[PDB]
Amino acid sequence: VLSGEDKSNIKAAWGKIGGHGAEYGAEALERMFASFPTTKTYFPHFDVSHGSAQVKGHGKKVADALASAAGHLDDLPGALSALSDLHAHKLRVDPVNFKLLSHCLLVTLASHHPADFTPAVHASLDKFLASVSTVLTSKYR
Amino acid sequence: VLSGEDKSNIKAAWGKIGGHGAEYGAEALERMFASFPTTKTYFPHFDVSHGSAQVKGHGKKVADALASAAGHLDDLPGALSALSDLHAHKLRVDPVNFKLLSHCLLVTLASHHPADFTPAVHASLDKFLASVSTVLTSKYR
Amino acid sequence: VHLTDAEKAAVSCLWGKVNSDEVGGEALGRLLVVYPWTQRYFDSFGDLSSASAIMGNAKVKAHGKKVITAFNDGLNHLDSLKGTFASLSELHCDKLHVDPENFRLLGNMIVIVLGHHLGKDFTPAAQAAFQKVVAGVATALAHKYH
Amino acid sequence: VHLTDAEKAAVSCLWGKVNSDEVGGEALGRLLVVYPWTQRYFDSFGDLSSASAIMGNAKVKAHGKKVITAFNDGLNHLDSLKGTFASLSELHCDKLHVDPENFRLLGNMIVIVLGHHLGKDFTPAAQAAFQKVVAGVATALAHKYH
Ligand code: HEM
Ligand code: HEM
Ligand code: HEM
Ligand code: HEM
Repeated sequence: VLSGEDKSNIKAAWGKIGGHGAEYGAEALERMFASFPTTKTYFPHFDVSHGSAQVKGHGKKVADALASAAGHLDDLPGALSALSDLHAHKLRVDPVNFKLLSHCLLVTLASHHPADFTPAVHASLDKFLASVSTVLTSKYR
Repeated sequence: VLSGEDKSNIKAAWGKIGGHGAEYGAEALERMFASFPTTKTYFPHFDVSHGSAQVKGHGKKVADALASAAGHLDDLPGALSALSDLHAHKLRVDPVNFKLLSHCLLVTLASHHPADFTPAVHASLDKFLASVSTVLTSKYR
Repeated sequence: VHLTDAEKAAVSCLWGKVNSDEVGGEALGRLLVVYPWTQRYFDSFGDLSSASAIMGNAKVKAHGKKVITAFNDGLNHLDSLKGTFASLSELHCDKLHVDPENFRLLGNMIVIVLGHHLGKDFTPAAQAAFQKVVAGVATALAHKYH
Repeated sequence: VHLTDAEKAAVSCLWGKVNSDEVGGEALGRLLVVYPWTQRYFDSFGDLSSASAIMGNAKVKAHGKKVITAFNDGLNHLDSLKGTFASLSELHCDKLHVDPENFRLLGNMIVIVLGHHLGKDFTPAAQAAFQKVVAGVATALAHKYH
């Protein structure tokens, strides 16, 4: 869908996040590894332990890509088409991990920001993580 | 995200089928209901026995709908637009079920086109549905 | 499922530290707001118009308790994760026609509610404890299939 | 997961018709063709470029029989099934790093291929009769993932 409310909540809650998005992107990644130890396969160069500078470093990127993306809500392909190629062709990521990542990505915002994390936003968000996950999943099908 | 030589094969492979089109869907549905029983409950009114005017009845229009799709791939949302919300808010069909059907429709097509069911073709068809099933479910979220 | 003695340790204090009522209701109502197509098994709760009503619906709430109370049954039965749901894998597939993927989906919703309600106390580790916990029940709910 | 011979034997009977080999290298090549992100962990494997490449790859063809021999090892031990794919499960987790969903995705290739080989001899009552068994293999290689 991606209608009015979505944009409101999608943009309106990605601010409550402010400069925290990257520690959040860090926290989400780290969550994945504990709950899904397979997600660790795509990251064997990284030092995967809790406070790691790579995960932190990488969290900042997965913050930015999204923060940018959460902006250009009207063209979600093209802001993310820097990243389709990489995940889809150059990384041969498995489509299933975006389900995994975006879940972790949310749990974190729920935990760090309950008052905001209302079903409606929660709902506008998953509708949007899926949109990203969608585009990334684009380039091999 | 399909193409560019994918439409050729879709059409190409969808080429063999012709008048045999309607009948396929019909049996695929049976397969579903055999393979994935709970799918049945979307058809409480249908008689689900091996032979059915009722499943041959809806099936043909299943088969049409795709056959229509195979002729308008530059926008299939726009075509499948009728069936689009019909499945979303009227019928409330579970997304997990569409991949369920694809699989069964594909098991159908390969019983019937042993010499045309090739990996390039098979893939070009998994795609076909993927986009269709995807386009179809665009009115949930 | 395997949970290290350290792992059932955290399962226990957290689920203790946490009401346990609104989780189910807050968990449930989220499912049908997040994934609305799942309300098709609930048209006798009447008004599932919007997130508001959805959350504020005594039968959404009352079933929520119902789910967890039995979602708790498994927390106190971890290894024996089967027979609990002996019946109940039965309803949810045979008398109510549920899609077993949706057991995960509710599973994943409970996981998010446990971290809504705990905030900083939900470790990626503590989270990973419950993920097996969720998966176990979720898997144990969609087992009836012959 | 077991069945009245009525369908439980159709399998034992229907697998008898088919080569348990030209099917494996058939279903695995296809796995790699329809889901092409699957060629990761296939880099000791060589040219997979075009469906004709993949199809005509004597590694894929080679691995065909193995994945099948195992599949057979199930086919005999239809009950055991979790404690017999025990060895490959740790191997498909902690050294090949497979994601548990592609077992189902291979399974599906085995079924699509099984009626590619058999056309009409294969029918819903017999088709799904195999599904139960494919879907039981996917759930047997993915038990040790945790
Ligand atoms: C939707 C959420 C995701 C977004 C927005 C995203 C996007 C990105 C971005 C921005 C980068 C770094 C580019 C740079 O270094 O400048 C990256 C790299 C990478 N991503 Fe993702 N990605 C996502 C999910 C995933 C998932 C689920 C996986 C699988 C576990 C994954 C695997 C990787 C890998 C292996 C790299 C290369 C790491 C490196 O740069 O050394 N990503 N992705
Ligand atoms: C590409 C896949 C699909 C196609 C081409 C398709 C096609 C159609 C069409 C054309 C109609 C209404 C046409 C008429 O007036 O008779 C319809 C409705 C319906 N579809 Fe879908 N559909 C698809 C997916 C699914 C799936 C996955 C399910 C399983 C839940 C499903 C179940 C139904 C049901 C129960 C109806 C209403 C039944 C009835 O009219 O008696 N469909 N579909
Ligand atoms: C996986 C954890 C789940 C648990 C612990 C659980 C628990 C329950 C319980 C305790 C009941 C009441 C039946 C009784 O009184 O015995 C019930 C019924 C029901 N459940 Fe679930 N359930 C789960 C998953 C699901 C899922 C995934 C759905 C999907 C929509 C669902 C939908 C329903 C529906 C429609 C009823 C009928 C209740 C009514 O009369 O409105 N449940 N379940
Ligand atoms: C679904 C049924 C499957 C069965 C029965 C199976 C079985 C096997 C067997 C028997 C071996 C080698 C054992 C040996 O001869 O030492 C093996 C290795 C391997 N498996 Fe599978 N597997 C299955 C699915 C998959 C899937 C879906 C993938 C990934 C998409 C996969 C990836 C691999 C890889 C990359 C190897 C290479 C290691 C070697 O050279 O032995 N398997 N598997």
